[PDB]
Amino acid sequence: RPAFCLEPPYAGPGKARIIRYFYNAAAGAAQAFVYGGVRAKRNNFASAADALAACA
Repeated sequence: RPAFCLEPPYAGPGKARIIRYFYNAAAGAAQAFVYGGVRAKRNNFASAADALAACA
């Protein structure tokens, strides 16, 4: 899988409260986190399905 799939989730400095998904390779699972709306990193998906498609 791509290296970015190993990133922990990055909320960023923003104050928005948007649910996004990251791939947790240790658990083999797409997991929800709260994203602040700015400065997204690569392991940041709109849905669990998208995270799994990219990283599973």
